[PDB]
Amino acid sequence: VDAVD
Amino acid sequence: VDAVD
Amino acid sequence: HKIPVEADFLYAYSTAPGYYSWRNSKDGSWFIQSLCAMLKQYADKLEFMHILTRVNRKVATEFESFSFDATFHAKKQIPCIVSMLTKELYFY
Amino acid sequence: KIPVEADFLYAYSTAPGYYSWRNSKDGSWFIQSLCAMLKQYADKLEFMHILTRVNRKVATEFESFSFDATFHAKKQIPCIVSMLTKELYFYH
Amino acid sequence: DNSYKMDYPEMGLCIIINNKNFHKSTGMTSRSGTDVDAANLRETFRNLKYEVRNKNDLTREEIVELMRDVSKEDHSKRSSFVCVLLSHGEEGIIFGTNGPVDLKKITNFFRGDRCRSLTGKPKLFIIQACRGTELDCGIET
Amino acid sequence: NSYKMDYPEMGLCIIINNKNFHKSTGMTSRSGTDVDAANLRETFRNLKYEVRNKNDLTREEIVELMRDVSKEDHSKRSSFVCVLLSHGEEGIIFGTNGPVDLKKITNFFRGDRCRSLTGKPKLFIIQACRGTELDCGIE
Repeated sequence: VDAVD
Repeated sequence: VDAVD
Repeated sequence: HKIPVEADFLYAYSTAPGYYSWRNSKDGSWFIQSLCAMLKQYADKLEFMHILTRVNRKVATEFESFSFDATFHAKKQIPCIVSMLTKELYFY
Repeated sequence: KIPVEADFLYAYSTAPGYYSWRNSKDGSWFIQSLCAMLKQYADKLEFMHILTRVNRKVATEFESFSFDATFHAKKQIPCIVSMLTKELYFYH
Repeated sequence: DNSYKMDYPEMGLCIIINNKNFHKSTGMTSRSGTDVDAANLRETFRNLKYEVRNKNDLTREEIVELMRDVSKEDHSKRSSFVCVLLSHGEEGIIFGTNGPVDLKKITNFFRGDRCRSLTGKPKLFIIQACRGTELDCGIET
Repeated sequence: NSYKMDYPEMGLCIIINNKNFHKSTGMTSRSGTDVDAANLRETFRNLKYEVRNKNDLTREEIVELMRDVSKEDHSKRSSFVCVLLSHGEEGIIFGTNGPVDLKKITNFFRGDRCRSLTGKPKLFIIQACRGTELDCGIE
């Protein structure tokens, strides 16, 4: 659900 | 007198 | 009567220097979610730097990463306001 | 939890990559301006707005004077970097 | 003068660069959620009376050419300029779909001496991108 | 919403004033900086900070000082201020005898490493170059 950029 | 740091 | 060529820029970074920035696959990035919310609520009333400070507080306090990978779980984020502005900015 | 990088503010005298200027008699442009704006506005303005006045004062009231043409007539803009989460007032 | 003049005929442009899908040769993941951001930004700046332009999946070349072109427009009747970058990144760097580009190369087009119709006007860059690979573990308080 | 600044003390204001550099540095004396430090001392005194001026510190003495300050009890202080006056490069301040990463200084005060300043404003004021570019300005 949460991802890094 | 103006000088850089 | 000159001004610096670098004056009157503002860089609203989603995260501190050196760090990852976080994005939710359904709701979007924490930073943009928060920025749009605070502009919607406050652009008729607050100066832009104070709006961005409210964005900082919202991102810092209302978001925490959820990840199946323990390495990426329970992480936090602070945005980073970089102002070379020379005046206050009101959107009205 | 809050981010461990939250609630910092870095008031840099100059933009990333640039020289910062100092007068041998009056002190650095940035500190002169910072102390003058704090004296004038600490009982009146939020800290980020004080620093915005510092930006304008450095940007508009200073220009280098040098016998070396390479360093003559140069300008400076300070760089406010805020990871603060709240407004900062030096008054009650 | 303590506040920027915001009563020009137009508030200005709001350029939104939304990079979601990256060339597999870069190794970069698809940025699920960014379309939601891009639409949120369009609506937000629309209600602020900005002329919004959304561009999607631009190469590093197309980013530089867009920025160059926009900086050479006549902004005389505009109060300000906004650019939003949604992509992967590193410190100092934003990614086009096919590789990196220095942020300073983008912002340099709008320098006070290089975009005269924006001299003295606020130039706002909003950057949703990583700046490295550090993680903030937070502190309980 | 605004920071709580009615703790019993406004807090410390550390002023590191580096004027004279070891010849190994090849770095000139910073004339005018004594005027800066005296101006800052008076300014923050009027804001009710406890000011501590230190002069001509090596990179080791800066790190030491910051470490010691960071381990003090800031429970009754509203904020922390550190002013650095020296030569610099991007990300770097110079002690008298060589450079120091600014991140190494500020890390002592991270919210997890200085618990009595968690949630309180930590202000770093930096008068130092950040590179060697010059801004020629625009009319």
